[PDB]
Amino acid sequence: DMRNELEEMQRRADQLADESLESTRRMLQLVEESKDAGIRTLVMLDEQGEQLERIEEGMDQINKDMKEAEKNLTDLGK
Amino acid sequence: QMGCKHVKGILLYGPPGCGKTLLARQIGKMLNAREPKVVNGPEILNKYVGESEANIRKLFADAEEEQRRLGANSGLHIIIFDE
Ligand SMILES: Nc1ncnc2c1ncn2[C@@H]1O[C@H](COP(=O)(O)OP(=O)(O)OP(=O)(O)O)[C@@H](O)[C@H]1O
Repeated sequence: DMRNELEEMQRRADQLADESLESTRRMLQLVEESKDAGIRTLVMLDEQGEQLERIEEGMDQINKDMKEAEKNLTDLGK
Repeated sequence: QMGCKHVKGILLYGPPGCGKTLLARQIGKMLNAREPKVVNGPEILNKYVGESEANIRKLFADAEEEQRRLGANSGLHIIIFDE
């Protein structure tokens, strides 16, 4: 009558982490810095676009003025 | 003045159908205190390592907290072990 039976106990392997808290924090800090740099680039790019738009009008005005002056001088000369 | 400490244990035994659970239920109903915690036999066992003992220890949390906070001006807590 040496017929034995058993029961079982369970253990849980550690969840997936303990490497997600050293590279993670550095990743977040770098992401924040990149976000700030992107915001600054946004602002600078908008300012540059405004300045180019401003330049356009003066360019067109000088072109028109020179063309009209040349035509007038030619007309009077002949 | 007498410097005595209260009793914290009662055991009831006898043959079947003689009025044990009835006594425990009526004692729980008599006292003006929090609702008693009742354990229905072997409800504490768990398949994981350590969880059975955590379950036994989670019964004595409110009592410890109230003893730490209110000291001697504290209520009564009743725990009933069935079987
Ligand atoms: N002294 C008593 N006076 C009145 N009713 C009683 C008394 N003893 C038993 N009874 C009746 O019998 C019922 C069953 O008794 P009880 O629940 O106390 O059994 P028990 O002693 O816990 O038995 P077991 O060992 O099977 O758990 C009660 O609900 C009640 O109706």
